[PDB]
Amino acid sequence: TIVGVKFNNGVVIAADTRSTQGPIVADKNCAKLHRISPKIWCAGAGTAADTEAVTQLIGSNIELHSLYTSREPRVVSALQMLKQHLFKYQGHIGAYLIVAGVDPTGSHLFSIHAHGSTDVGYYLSLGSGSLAAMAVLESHWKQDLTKEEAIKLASDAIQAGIWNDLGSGSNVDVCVMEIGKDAEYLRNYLTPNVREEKQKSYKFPRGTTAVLKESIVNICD
Amino acid sequence: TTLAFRFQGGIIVAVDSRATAGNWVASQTVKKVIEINPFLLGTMAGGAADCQFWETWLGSQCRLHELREKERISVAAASKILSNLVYQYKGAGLSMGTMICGYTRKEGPTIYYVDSDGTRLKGDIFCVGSGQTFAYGVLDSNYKWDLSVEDALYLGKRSILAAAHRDAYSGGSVNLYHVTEDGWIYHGNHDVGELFWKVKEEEGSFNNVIG
Amino acid sequence: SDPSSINGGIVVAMTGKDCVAIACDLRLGSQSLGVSNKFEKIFHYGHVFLGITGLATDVTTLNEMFRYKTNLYKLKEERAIEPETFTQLVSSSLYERRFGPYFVGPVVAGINSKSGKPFIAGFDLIGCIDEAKDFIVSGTASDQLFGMCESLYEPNLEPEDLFETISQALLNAADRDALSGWGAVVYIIKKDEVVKRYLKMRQD
Amino acid sequence: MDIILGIRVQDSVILASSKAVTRGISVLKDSDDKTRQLSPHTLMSFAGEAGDTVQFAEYIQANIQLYSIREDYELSPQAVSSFVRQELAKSIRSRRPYQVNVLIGGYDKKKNKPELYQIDYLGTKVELPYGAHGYSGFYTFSLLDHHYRPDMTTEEGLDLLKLCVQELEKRMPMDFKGVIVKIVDKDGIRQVDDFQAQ
Amino acid sequence: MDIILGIRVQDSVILASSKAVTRGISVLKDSDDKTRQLSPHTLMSFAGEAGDTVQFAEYIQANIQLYSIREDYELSPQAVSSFVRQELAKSIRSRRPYQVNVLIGGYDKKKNKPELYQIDYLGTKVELPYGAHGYSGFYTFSLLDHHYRPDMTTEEGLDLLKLCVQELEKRMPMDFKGVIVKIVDKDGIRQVDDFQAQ
Amino acid sequence: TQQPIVTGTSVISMKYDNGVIIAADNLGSYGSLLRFNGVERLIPVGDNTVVGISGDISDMQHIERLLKDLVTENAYDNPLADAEEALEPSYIFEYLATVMYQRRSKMNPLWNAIIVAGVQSNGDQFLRYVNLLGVTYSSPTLATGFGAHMANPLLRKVVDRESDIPKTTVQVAEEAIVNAMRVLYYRDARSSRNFSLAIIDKNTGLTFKKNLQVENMKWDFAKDIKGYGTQKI
Amino acid sequence: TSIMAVTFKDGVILGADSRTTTGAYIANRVTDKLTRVHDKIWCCRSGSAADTQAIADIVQYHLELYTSQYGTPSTETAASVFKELCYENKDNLTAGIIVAGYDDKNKGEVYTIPLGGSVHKLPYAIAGSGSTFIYGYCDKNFRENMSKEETVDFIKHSLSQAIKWDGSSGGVIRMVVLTAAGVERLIFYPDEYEQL
Amino acid sequence: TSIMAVTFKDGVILGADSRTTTGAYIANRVTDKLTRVHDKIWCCRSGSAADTQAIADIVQYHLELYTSQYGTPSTETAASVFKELCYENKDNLTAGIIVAGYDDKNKGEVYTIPLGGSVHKLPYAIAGSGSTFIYGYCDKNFRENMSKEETVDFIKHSLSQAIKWDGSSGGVIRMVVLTAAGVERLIFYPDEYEQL
Amino acid sequence: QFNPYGDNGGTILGIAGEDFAVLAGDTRNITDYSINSRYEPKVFDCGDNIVMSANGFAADGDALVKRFKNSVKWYHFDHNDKKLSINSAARNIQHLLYGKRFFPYYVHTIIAGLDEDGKGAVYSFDPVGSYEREQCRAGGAAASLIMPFLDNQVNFKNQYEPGTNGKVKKPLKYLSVEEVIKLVRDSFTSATERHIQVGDGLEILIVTKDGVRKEFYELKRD
Ligand SMILES: *C(=O)[C@H]1NC[C@@](C)(O)[C@](O)([C@H](CC2CCCCC2)NC(=O)[C@H](Cc2ccc(OC)cc2)NC(=O)[C@H](CCO)NC(=O)CN2CCOCC2)O[C@@H]1C
Ligand SMILES: *C(=O)[C@H]1NC[C@@](C)(O)[C@](O)([C@H](CC2CCCCC2)NC(=O)[C@H](Cc2ccc(OC)cc2)NC(=O)[C@H](CCO)NC(=O)CN2CCOCC2)O[C@@H]1C
Ligand SMILES: [Cl-]
Ligand SMILES: [Cl-]
Ligand SMILES: [Cl-]
Ligand SMILES: [Mg+2]
Ligand SMILES: [Mg+2]
Ligand SMILES: [Mg+2]
Ligand SMILES: [Mg+2]
Ligand SMILES: [Mg+2]
Repeated sequence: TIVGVKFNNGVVIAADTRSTQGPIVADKNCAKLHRISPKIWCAGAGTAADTEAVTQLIGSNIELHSLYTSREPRVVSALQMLKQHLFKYQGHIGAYLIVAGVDPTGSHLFSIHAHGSTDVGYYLSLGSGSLAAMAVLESHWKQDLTKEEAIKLASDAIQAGIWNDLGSGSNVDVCVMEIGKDAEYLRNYLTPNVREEKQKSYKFPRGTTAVLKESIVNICD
Repeated sequence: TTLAFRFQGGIIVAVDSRATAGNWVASQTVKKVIEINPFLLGTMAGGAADCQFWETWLGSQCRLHELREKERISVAAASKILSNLVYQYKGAGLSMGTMICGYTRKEGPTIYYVDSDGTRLKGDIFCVGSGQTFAYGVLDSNYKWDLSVEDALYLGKRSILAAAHRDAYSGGSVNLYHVTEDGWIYHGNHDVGELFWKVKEEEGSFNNVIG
Repeated sequence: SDPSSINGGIVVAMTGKDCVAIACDLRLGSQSLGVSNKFEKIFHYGHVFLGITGLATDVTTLNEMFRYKTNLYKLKEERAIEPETFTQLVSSSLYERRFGPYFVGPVVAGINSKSGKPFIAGFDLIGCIDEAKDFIVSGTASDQLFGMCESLYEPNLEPEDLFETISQALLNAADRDALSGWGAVVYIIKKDEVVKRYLKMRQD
Repeated sequence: MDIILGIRVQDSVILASSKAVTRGISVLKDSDDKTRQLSPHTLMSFAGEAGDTVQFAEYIQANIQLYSIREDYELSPQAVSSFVRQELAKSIRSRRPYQVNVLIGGYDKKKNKPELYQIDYLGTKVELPYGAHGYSGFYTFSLLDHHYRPDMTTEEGLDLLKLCVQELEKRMPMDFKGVIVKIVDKDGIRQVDDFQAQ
Repeated sequence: MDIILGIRVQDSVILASSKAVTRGISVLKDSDDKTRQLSPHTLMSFAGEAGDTVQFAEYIQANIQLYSIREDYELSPQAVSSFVRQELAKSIRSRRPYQVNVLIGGYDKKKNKPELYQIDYLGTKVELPYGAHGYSGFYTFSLLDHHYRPDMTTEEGLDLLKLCVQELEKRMPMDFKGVIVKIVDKDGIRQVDDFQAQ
Repeated sequence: TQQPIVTGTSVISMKYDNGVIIAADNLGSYGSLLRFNGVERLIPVGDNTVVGISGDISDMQHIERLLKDLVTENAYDNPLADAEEALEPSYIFEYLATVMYQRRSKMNPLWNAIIVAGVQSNGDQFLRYVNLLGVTYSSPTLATGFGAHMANPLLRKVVDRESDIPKTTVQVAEEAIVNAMRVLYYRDARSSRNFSLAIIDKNTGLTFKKNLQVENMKWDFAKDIKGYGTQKI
Repeated sequence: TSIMAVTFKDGVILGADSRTTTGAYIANRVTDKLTRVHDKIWCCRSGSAADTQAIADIVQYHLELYTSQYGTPSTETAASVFKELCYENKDNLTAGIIVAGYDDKNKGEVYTIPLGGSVHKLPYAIAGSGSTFIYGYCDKNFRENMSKEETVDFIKHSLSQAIKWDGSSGGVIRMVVLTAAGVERLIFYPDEYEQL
Repeated sequence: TSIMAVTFKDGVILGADSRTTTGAYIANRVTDKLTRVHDKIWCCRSGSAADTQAIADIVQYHLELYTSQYGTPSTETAASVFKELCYENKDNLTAGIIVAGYDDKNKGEVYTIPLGGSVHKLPYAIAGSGSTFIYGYCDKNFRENMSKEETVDFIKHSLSQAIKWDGSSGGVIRMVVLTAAGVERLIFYPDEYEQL
Repeated sequence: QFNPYGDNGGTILGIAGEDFAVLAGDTRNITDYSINSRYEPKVFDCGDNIVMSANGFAADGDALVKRFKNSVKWYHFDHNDKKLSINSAARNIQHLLYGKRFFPYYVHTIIAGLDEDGKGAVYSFDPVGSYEREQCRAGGAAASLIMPFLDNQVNFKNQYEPGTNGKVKKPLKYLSVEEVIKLVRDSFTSATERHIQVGDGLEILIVTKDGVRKEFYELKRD
């Protein structure tokens, strides 16, 4: 569950921290918020390997382009490079991204689909928890939000996903990108799913396991 | 894995105790032998529900015969009741391979292979289930008519152990049965976990394992 | 049909107090037929340990590939590769074969020689990194291992205690999977020494 | 399918391979040698798809014989098996893979020890005391799990094969027209011409 | 599949039927009698689907034995074969047909002549000097097209079967574990217990 | 086996301190075509039960006829048909639940998702769901099709668990339902602006509201959106 | 989707709804389907959003490179580039595009490119899933050489009907007016066009 | 097929085209799609000709037997019988039927029964393949309590547009006027309706 | 084409004590990625000191439980109010399930109670009626996660006496009701973490000679 919300002086993206293999939770706290450039951040849904690979590739090419032109990276550049790559592979790279950031031309918020279609909005959501999040955004969003209001709305939208979507769960990651200042990445901004203390310790009495053969392994060459 | 073989000292019946749901191990403690009457045994392989239901049902039809004819049902007749029922359901998707092993004064020791295809065969040696080929390998290379009740019991136990090892869809424990003129005698449950190491040491076999 | 279910096998890795553990079963089968009871799924390149489950030909191929790449790394860098760096090499190596992948479930375990920090990681067949502080699981009995690890595990276990925990997690998970077991080996990894132990388990 | 058995004893590797070649409902030949000598102390038996089976064997034989002349040296059984595995591991992801399963029996003159390698068409290699390909394994592995010892003489090893062949002749559906048996030891490769009734 | 041969000579019909019952990769039995006596001078051999094969044979046997007691008279081989054909011709258009092929060998005590009928699962009957079902025919008919005479003795007829079995043992892929041979003549039905090496 | 033709979208509902609210739009969709606009999908049964139906409208009209018969048949030889032996929400639900499961079990389903909202004779709030599979469940908030994805998340912010029901008023509960209907009109392509809303209170009884419209819609921000990325005008 | 372009006395007007759907979910309710490929050459996109965007982006590139070399391209030239991409890649594209531009000599022109990749020059053109419902209305109500006020009304009435019947259509009615005067952006909100 | 029924001040008017097609071949260019089930209860048939004929024949039987026993059936009663056949046999029928009748108490009434077998009572109803093109036109031009002359014009203009765009529609425009006065048959030839 | 079956997720757990038995199950009902209910009871008191849970397809689960509850009612009517023994209930359910062998109830069903000797009993069933009496069993979505844990912590599998060189196995003992409830709550907190279809609430039914008691515990709601 990933969302992006524009406020009057920048843009904020938020995401949950659940990685799934089918019905099994693989990672209870994986970071879905990726850095394309210092002030351009990306939230990824769909094929996990694809969202990570495509973000690192365009991030690498954006850096090289930034050094070449001696200019700050632009969001429209990251957008154009992602859409042209995803389109070339006819959706076989299953990456669904909300790309947001600030650059010389101001603050920007876009969504990119696997087939290479782009949308522009003041509020967006993607993933299995898209509809749970979008319901909250369509209820509470107004024009001219403050930084604290936008973080609250974005955070509330991810919580909607965590509770009401089985695909989403655990914690809320947030990244704030304000026109004036450095982008602040808030890893585990909320942790509302802490595991209660176990009823028992399952520490085994030493010698419980039957061993056949023992040997020291050689690490040094 | 189930086998039943005929020798000088009667019939040996040995089975594993594993239930599977694909690659999932459902149970390690399961019964694949139905004691129909004191001189009639039924082994179970294939669909769990199919085997349990129709062999429990066979037990009912066998009791009904002795109430009617004031006599114990013959192995041939008992096997053919299950055979004819299974054949009624042919093509429906019933999955069961079974051995009907018993002793009557008429027939002597008798084994009947019956499967869900409708095949009914009399014979001295049978191995049924996913691990039948493994059980056959050990059994065929050591079988004589003139084995001691002690030795025949072992070869049966050992033949299931072999299959329990190699076949992924067999194991848990070995359930042994001996069939004389006095009826079936249960010769205990042998957990493959402990039996493997006991046999390996005492016999010197399973030289493909580390330990 | 499913290349991840032909041969069978499992790998599990756990972190303790200034130590890591990685364990695996020894079974190599062809569907129902068990073939080898000596097929180890854990390899090491210096102090970095890699466990690989899935299609056996790809397990062997990737072992030979990562030995090849780590040998060249060591000659150029003039130092042993670190777990964090090796994790990235495995990830980029697997995603290179995105549209024709190796049918594997790799698991990296080791201690960063400089920071002394215990490190484990897991991957999908196309190389998505799963970096967990507690434990990683892989193979045909991954559901089972997830259940055992989630219950048995507690943080900051001493090497001698962590051994008992990972051993019981593996053994009990393996005995609920048809395609796993046939013997097991556990690696207890510390900064200075590494102990390798073969477990006595069920041979069915 | 075709029967491919291999057994490693004290001082030798014994390979037993079926003599039958069948297309449709006809047995075209009953004296087929399903093996190629790769080097004087390494032998490879093979079974699988009709054309691929021999084409692959002769291709491997050609490469090992070339290496032997270039280096004036015999590759270790381990080294030969590693080369073969990689060729199959390439093949499996090619346009049309070689559908061939092989046993490699070799005497390592350096270690003075017999070695048996089992490799399937995917490139799945493993070293075994005894090996089989196809449906043979389903009956022979439990037999050998029972009767096998590592200190057995070549004579004891042949008796143990005779026992495996008898079981396959009893319980296998198809007539594989007996086996050709070959011993690989320190003195190289010889064929047991008297296995029709040993 | 299973081997079902029938041969009609001067004064007898000889039926040769394979002893092998195979399911999957295993041979479950090597002494199966694939024939039922319908009447003292009529014998029916059968092969096909696992369950249908015996169920059909015993069903026909039951009906002929019932007729024999009701009329206190033995139906002619011709009459029995006509009954069997009609049962199969009904079966083929039923919900689940009997997939069974039969040979009917009978001595007609009225005409004092042996008679061999070949009927497939469709209900295709034909009277022949010699007959086979499944893949057996592909080798035995041409062999029998060359070596058969109508004036042959029962002894000459057994020698001609021995020649058919030898050919099937040479060129057929599956091990059918030999044949059970039964002679139908004026004195009824007897089994040749010594065909393992005649 | 069948396929739905003319279809109704989401039915949303929740329970508050004294009763239950249920709502559904007045649309009959023919695939992508918004064909019929005068369609009532809230069926009142007596004065203590409202049955909200989504899915195939032909099957809905059948269920509507079954309910009018249930009322008629209950009145037969029943002098307490308007008192102690009147139809209960739980009676009406279990009947529909029985039919739905029988039809799925004959491989000829009624292509519907149904919510039976009402108040029992003892004043207890009744709210339970049943669909073409015969699957049944109760929750403080229930919604069919699209409502399950967007309405439930919003309605669960007002009543997350059972203990929250006595704390929720009719004003708060209705306001939440009316808001959820607007959110569905924004994002559901098979939805309508015109909807019906029914309140069954254990004091004020049954209040059936017709010809309601989604109001207070935010569209003004649309003028500022131009192109799909790089366009500036 | 409901899209149309109408030639009138002073030039041409492009109109579109603002609804993008993935199944029955409205993924974007404020989509801009009116895309610029040159100062006074715009196009209406319908079909695969990915395909129509990829095409429009390539056309804008081609006309920018055309302008650099040979000056302002004709509306016909723009339509020819759209055609060439659509026709030659017909197997891998699901795109229906209306091209509309204002030339000082040719006044207002409308070209429509359906799925096949054929080109059709028309006084006015309608396209998208919602167009099926307004063939009747548009044929009966369209006159040549209408005023700006009249043409805006014709498109506003036409698209309101398309939106009313088509579930795949809705949101706001965006328009883009192309005359000698320049480029004018118009928007009409549901609370207005619904009650026509 | 293009079919519609319109209620007006004096009663109801049924209208239909006359084209039956098997693929692209016009099997019958003078089809009568306006079918009598009672003196002043008529239906418009759309979908499978075989299915709609079989249904109409059965309904006419049911209403003739109804009349024999209980006198003149209501337009609603006729629609209920059509519904019952269509709904209960939905798996084996491809029939879309508009039922229109004149009652002396209820005046003119229109019921439409789409594929599913649902019933919808409307002031006017449109159906058949050609109806998709005139949803826009019909919604904008329909007023309640029109005159006979006005209603004939509305149907004539509506069906002419449906015929113009739909290939599956064409031939003559048949109408059937249902008032207290009686039953009037109207026909309009291409040479008239095409040039509207 | 219409699909008669669905999956409502959830997980159930049965453990047999020396003189008691527990049947526990999560109270979450789901469809695909949506939550239907956070509290929808799944484990039922069927009378005669028998608790039953048919987990999988909720419709087929409710149908089976309903038919068995009815089966108990008619056992009383037809056999002079005789108590239905747990073994007799098990065999009765086999016939209920196998009755629909060719259109099965898509459920894994567990019953818990006391045998005729007063000892705790757990019977588990496959969808078509196959059943075995067991010491413990987990069924449903997270069965594959919990069963290995039970094998280890209830039956002490792969556990040995320290320093006996893995020769002497751990004494096989009976757990107390307090010790069993601990294992159940740890099994479900663990299952909730790693399975998306498990959570919201845990409801445990305990059967002793005194009757059926119910305990409820909150689970994670993500
Ligand atoms: C909010 O809506 C979150 N909902 C969860 C989910 C799954 O939709 C996801 O998109 C999440 C994205 C993150 C996860 C953590 C790493 C960064 C990306 N995606 C997954 O967890 C993803 C689900 C998924 C799997 C497979 C397919 O198509 C086959 C689609 C979605 N998981 C994976 O891809 C796993 C690795 C995760 O550990 N890998 C596979 O399933 C391997 N298959 C890949 C395709 O080739 C066949 C094998 O987060 C959203 C935002
Ligand atoms: C020796 O060769 C053993 N090999 C192991 C095994 C498992 O294959 C089996 O046949 C064993 C037989 C006993 C019978 C007596 C009760 C215990 C089991 N079979 C199974 O355990 C059986 C496997 C199986 C499943 C399905 C089919 O046909 C589709 C054939 C065999 N397992 C089951 O029946 C499981 C029970 C665990 O839940 N149930 C299902 O798979 C559920 N489906 C059954 C089919 O209908 C749909 C529902 O023992 C031999 C002797
Ligand atoms: Cl479109
Ligand atoms: Cl017609
Ligand atoms: Cl039509
Ligand atoms: Mg096993
Ligand atoms: Mg196992
Ligand atoms: Mg291999
Ligand atoms: Mg026309
Ligand atoms: Mg969640």
